[PDB]
Amino acid sequence: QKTYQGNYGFHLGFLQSGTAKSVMCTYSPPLNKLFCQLAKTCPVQLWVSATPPAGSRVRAMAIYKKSQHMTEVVRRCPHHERCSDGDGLAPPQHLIRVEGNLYPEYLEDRQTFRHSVVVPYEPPEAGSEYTTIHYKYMCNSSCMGGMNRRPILTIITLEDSSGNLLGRDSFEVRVCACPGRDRRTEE
Ligand SMILES: [Zn+2]
Repeated sequence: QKTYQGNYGFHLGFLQSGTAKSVMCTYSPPLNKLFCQLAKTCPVQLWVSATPPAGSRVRAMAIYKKSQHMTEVVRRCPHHERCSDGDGLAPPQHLIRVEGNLYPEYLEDRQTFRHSVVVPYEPPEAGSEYTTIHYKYMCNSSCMGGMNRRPILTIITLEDSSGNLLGRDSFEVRVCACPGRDRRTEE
């Protein structure tokens, strides 16, 4: 999917990680793909060249990468939906959760029924040029009844207070047992 830096030069950044066998989450620049273990926090950096207007929001939504599956709402498999691992904020069917943020909004589009999680957009801390949001994936890419080995992307959208698009970026994601090994193979 096309990126849209927009008027605020919005784009994503990822901490440099290796491919050690025990790594828990690692990003591949050449594949623009995140490899992470089930439910493991993934810090994602939000970079801007200019400060978005007050009240802006940041939405994270998952979609299937392949054209033939793109219309299907990405959700957790029946097993995980029922495993009772909710934090009391995220609906049990949501694949993507946010952690370390007091204001997450778990939404479901009235028309597409697609799930997404929004947090307020906040400027970078003191002595920092980016803002970090921590995401976690509650299902494995291999989950039958769920993603069922189908690769997905995590569309991150900067929107204004009215929900208008300000910027957009994305990255592919693979939730697996050994991110380090899988990253190496796919590369
Ligand atoms: Zn699952």
